[PDB]
Amino acid sequence: MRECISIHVGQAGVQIGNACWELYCLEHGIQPDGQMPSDKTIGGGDDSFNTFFSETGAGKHVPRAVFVDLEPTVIDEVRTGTYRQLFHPEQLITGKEDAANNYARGHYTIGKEIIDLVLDRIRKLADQCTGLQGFLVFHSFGGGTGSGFTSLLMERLSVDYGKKSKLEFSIYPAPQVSTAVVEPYNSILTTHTTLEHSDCAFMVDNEAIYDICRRNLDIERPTYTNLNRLISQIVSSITASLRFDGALNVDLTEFQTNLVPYPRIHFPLATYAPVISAEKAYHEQLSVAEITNACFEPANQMVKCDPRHGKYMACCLLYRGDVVPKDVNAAIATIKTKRSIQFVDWCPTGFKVGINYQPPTVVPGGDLAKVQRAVCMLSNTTAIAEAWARLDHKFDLMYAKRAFVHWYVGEGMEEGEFSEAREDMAALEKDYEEVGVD
Amino acid sequence: MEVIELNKCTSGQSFEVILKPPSDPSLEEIQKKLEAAEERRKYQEAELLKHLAE
Amino acid sequence: MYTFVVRDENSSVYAEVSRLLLATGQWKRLRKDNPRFNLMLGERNRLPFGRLGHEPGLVQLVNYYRGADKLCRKASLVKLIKTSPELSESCTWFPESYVIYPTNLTDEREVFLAAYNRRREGREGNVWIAKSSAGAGILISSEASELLDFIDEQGQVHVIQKYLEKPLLLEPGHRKFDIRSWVLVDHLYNIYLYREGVLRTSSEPYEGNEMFFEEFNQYLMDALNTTLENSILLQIKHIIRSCLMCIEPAISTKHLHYQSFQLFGFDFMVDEELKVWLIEVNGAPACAQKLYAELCQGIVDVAISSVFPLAPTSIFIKLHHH
Amino acid sequence: MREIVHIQAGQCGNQIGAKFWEVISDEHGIDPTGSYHGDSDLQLERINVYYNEATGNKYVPRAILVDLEPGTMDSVRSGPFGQIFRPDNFVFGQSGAGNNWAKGHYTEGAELVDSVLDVVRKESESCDCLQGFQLTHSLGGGTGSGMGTLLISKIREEYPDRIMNTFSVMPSPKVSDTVVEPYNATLSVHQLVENTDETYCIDNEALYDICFRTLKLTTPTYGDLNHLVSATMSGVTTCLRFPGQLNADLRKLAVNMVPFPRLHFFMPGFAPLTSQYRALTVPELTQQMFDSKNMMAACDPRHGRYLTVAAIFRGRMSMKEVDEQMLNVQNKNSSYFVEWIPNNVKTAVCDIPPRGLKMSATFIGNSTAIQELFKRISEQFTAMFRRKAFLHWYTGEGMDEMEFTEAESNMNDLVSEYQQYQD
Ligand SMILES: Nc1nc2c(ncn2[C@@H]2O[C@H](COP(=O)(O)OP(=O)(O)OP(=O)(O)O)[C@@H](O)[C@H]2O)c(=O)[nH]1
Ligand SMILES: Nc1ncnc2c1ncn2[C@@H]1O[C@H](COP(=O)(O)OP(=O)(O)CP(=O)(O)O)[C@@H](O)[C@H]1O
Ligand SMILES: Nc1nc2c(ncn2[C@@H]2O[C@H](COP(=O)(O)OP(=O)(O)O)[C@@H](O)[C@H]2O)c(=O)[nH]1
Ligand SMILES: c1csc(CNCc2ccncc2)c1
Ligand SMILES: [Ca+2]
Ligand SMILES: [Ca+2]
Ligand SMILES: [Ca+2]
Ligand SMILES: [Mg+2]
Ligand SMILES: [Mg+2]
Ligand SMILES: [Mg+2]
Repeated sequence: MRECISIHVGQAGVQIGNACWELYCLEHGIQPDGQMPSDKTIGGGDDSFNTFFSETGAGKHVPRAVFVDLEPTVIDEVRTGTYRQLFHPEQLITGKEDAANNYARGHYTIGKEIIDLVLDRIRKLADQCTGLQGFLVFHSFGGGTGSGFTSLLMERLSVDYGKKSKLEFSIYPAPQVSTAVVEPYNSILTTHTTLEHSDCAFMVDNEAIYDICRRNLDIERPTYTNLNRLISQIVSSITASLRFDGALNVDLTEFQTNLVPYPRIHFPLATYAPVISAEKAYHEQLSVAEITNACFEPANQMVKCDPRHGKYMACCLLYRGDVVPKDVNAAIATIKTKRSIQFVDWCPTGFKVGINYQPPTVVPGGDLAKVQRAVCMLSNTTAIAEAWARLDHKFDLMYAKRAFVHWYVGEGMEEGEFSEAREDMAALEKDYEEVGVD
Repeated sequence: MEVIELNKCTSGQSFEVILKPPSDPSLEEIQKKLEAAEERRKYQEAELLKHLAE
Repeated sequence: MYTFVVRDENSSVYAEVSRLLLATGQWKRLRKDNPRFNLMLGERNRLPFGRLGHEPGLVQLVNYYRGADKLCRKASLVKLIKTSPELSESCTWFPESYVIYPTNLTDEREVFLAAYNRRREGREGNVWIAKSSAGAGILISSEASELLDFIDEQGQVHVIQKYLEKPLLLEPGHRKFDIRSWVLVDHLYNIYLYREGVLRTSSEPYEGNEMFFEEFNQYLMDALNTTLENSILLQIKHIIRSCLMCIEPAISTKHLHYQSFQLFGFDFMVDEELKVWLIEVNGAPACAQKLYAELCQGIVDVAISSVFPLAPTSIFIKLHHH
Repeated sequence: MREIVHIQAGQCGNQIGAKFWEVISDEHGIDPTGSYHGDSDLQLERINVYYNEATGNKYVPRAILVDLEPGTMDSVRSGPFGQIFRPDNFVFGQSGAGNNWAKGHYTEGAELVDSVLDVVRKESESCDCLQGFQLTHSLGGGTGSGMGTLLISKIREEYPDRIMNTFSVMPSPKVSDTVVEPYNATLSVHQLVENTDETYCIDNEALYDICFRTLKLTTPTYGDLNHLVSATMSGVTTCLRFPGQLNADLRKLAVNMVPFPRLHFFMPGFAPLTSQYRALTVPELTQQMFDSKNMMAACDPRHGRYLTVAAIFRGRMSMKEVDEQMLNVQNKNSSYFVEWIPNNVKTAVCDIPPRGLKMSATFIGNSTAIQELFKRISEQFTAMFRRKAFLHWYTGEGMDEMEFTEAESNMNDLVSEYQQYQD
């Protein structure tokens, strides 16, 4: 058994982390007091769930997680919330004042003064692992903390744990659920200095989560709670192989081996289905083929883009619920003769499939309906480069006038880091076009 | 349409289907970055206090 | 009050649509770089589809189908017809074509030659024509050596297809001609065919070298005792449906964050057996001087107002399909 | 625990500050004696931002009252909520400033400034994490204009990294006290352009017109003008005083509203402005909140372009309908928003409405049209300064004409800076 330490940086990281561990507990039968009746090995054991939960002598299952925020108001909800008893105080870290959506402020000014403290707390969790796999880092692109302190953490994590894998769950900025304006700057700044330190990153565009909530769940104006529970389902599907018995994506290394052939192109597209409104009178349960077909509708992708006009490099199918291999292949064959699935000539045209028999777990009183089977497709598409283009364009509009630039320089950042970071995104965008277009 | 590596257990199973075959900065260098930025903040703030003292 | 941006100042067509939209007192033209738009009259090359449909609270429309180049690129069309089961390699209305890359660069050089030898030995007419997309550069020759050598002297992809040796000639004059038909596909992927077409007849033995359907139809009645609908128009409507329905799954914007529509210029040949042949598809077609008014209005009506309504006897022929 | 220290200086400053605390004290359920008597826990969630807590569950504003003469502050200490202010936070002299910027900044004010900073220092020492400061004052007088800007300069020396916000009342010949107002305003604007992070420009001319033409008040008074400033001040600080899906502090607002450090002068707006029981629909709130008649800077937004816009909505209303109206105003006047700052119009909702209103809308705009306000001032300034008229009142306090020329140049530069970003 090899452990995984989750790291939640900034408001989005913390609140999304809060929604994942709520789901993890429901999925493994861990009560809010840390107790787990089914676990017959008290105080220890190397089961599949132990990769994410340690065990004390009293029988409490403590998450292998660290929450970090430069301001204490979001993490204070965890400290007094429903699951306050799951974490000991050392796991929740909060500074005094935030980065004010300023990358430079979170990376340099404030980060320098708290970085060693975070490494120390993480070293404490590491000292409880016999074979640490790697880290899962949840953060937003737009926040000053989520962008600025995360890229610093990733640098130091490569120093202290060079042989460990690092995966990201990154929230891509969307205007409909954000009052900020400099998020393009922070997104590009943080992607530049984090790129060489991330083995696999799952971008979730808030624009995509917002529309899925209005379209499928019929939420006129989705809140963060709505978006987080939905995002946590996708996260649960991706990390399920690490927490349950299985054979596909059994360790963090496999995510890179299966999903990322070229290091810089480590941003797989995520698709989840079905998302059914719970307030519905009662939905007709979709089939393996139907949900496998939905994985090629742009309308339920975590990032809005058109894979029909890109090239696939890999493809993972993660199923949860009543699903048998016979029904999957029958649906895969059907989708190949109807969809526009253009693979790269230097990659096999296949699909690594994984099935877990435990159906998706829905938080009681939530918005998601209990469904008998669901699937999350991880596909490495050049089409996800559209998201870099959009973002790069917003960056270019403001940088041509140097708008807001003085805020970053004022925190000790040189203006040249802007253009250095932008030229890196230009190259990244070129790498996607060399791999997909003819 | 081929199926390879089928693994079955009590909680599920995983396999693979193929349709068509194919055709860092050191700890030291990070300290310089942070301290370099901190010094530029110190120079700008000193110029402000100089401006104010005048 | 809807808004639009003009990113192709050289489009004679949408320059009129741009001229009509402003005349309705309900459309506002913004700078070409303003993203808060409803309608985009986009550029012909490198239209940034990736930035469409991401402005909150804005329904956005564009006059180009991302992926239609598959149909409007010479080499792409040949590949699309040969490799698509909906069209198959035995497609009876497309001249025998081959994709030939210049030797200074898959390639069908050997395949093209094998058929050529078959026609030479069989006493059959063996006249071909080579062309590419980087032309205003064409060469017609009955010897294969001249065709391949003409492509190597260039540096872009070329295609060789059988030159129609028995083209239907109009009389008097004994002159060739081709048929232009404009087709509009809306956001719902309804295939509308403009009721008006034009013939570009050669003023040389095989007004403005243009003959419209009314005159062309009357000639077919007097000369051949038939009609343009029966002898030619049915086949054109069949070819347009086939091409557009084929690529529909690849370019449809039905479930997309933005909507597309596009105007196409299909170009056809007619032989002496009154069989219709497909020559090429133009993705950025111009219009006949005398037809800009009606067609440009129809574009606004069915393509733009259908999505952004304002405060007949349609000019189009709806080619219904599934 | 993100506290703000409030400072009010001079006659105008203290009369508008007093009304501000009266309004928000009502919204937070605090009575004139400092005791809470509200019904919603929302009233106490962020209450510490503007109030310190004393023994017996008393709430005392974190406010410092400054003036070079005792008159105005005696009215405050005897006003409605006069008993609520901390006795030690009344700092005042006896000389007065005679509507003279030089007296407030260099002579009379210099003698009193250190004891103001002693109280500021005391209030800052009791803050868990000080956000920054806000100053209410006028620019046309002597204390709020001259000493107020001296206070900002000496606070920056001691709290350089904190946020300094001001509500600054711009002079207008329409509502004028002395002819030297353009002199005092120009000297102050020079200070503000360099030593404030956010300045809410409140033009007395706009406030007068609203009272005369929209409110249908025959003879407006300073009290009537101050009703509008109270309402505006309560609106802009809503996202700071009440909980919501915002988490907005002063530094985050500055980072997203100020794209260039010198261009930090804002146009506030408010709606409704009725002359009164009828319900105001969201479309009505949104259309009014953007109309010039509802803006307090006397600058036609159709004369310039918006750099950033932040609209606050208060009350129980359709947040879907809110997004539909704001996105409608932008996409129906996109020629008045710079297109090189993507998504430069943000909206925030709040459940608690102002007392006696089912719902309202506060408007905060960083528009290049504010340049017309600095043009008016510059024009009136130069008309007198070209003839050295009334200059002896200032040279007699030690000032040189050189200092007037510099303040003038900086403001004209400021105006030129707005003009280039308007193209
Ligand atoms: N999906 C999702 N997105 C969030 C959530 N919270 C914030 N965001 C997004 O994150 C961006 C704002 O960055 P934050 O994560 O709040 O900033 P931060 O990490 O706390 O750093 P600071 O600037 O210091 O506050 C916006 O684009 C929001 O849409 C959340 O709970 N769920
Ligand atoms: N295989 C073939 N057989 C007979 N004629 C042919 C032919 N290929 C091309 N032509 C002639 O060439 C003309 C079409 O040329 P082509 O379309 O390749 O050039 P082009 O694309 O620059 C003109 P446009 O795109 O506007 O129709 C037709 O008028 C037709 O008569
Ligand atoms: N809106 C408003 N403006 C005022 C008020 N009192 C004075 N003013 C304006 O402020 C300027 C006079 O400055 P004042 O505050 O009296 O000078 P100070 O006491 O020395 O700071 C003139 O432009 C007045 O019109 C007030 O109560 N409300
Ligand atoms: C945020 C980061 S730098 C900054 C500048 N603040 C200037 C100031 C002026 C007057 N008094 C105190 C401070 C704000
Ligand atoms: Ca155990
Ligand atoms: Ca590494
Ligand atoms: Ca004295
Ligand atoms: Mg935060
Ligand atoms: Mg052509
Ligand atoms: Mg006075």
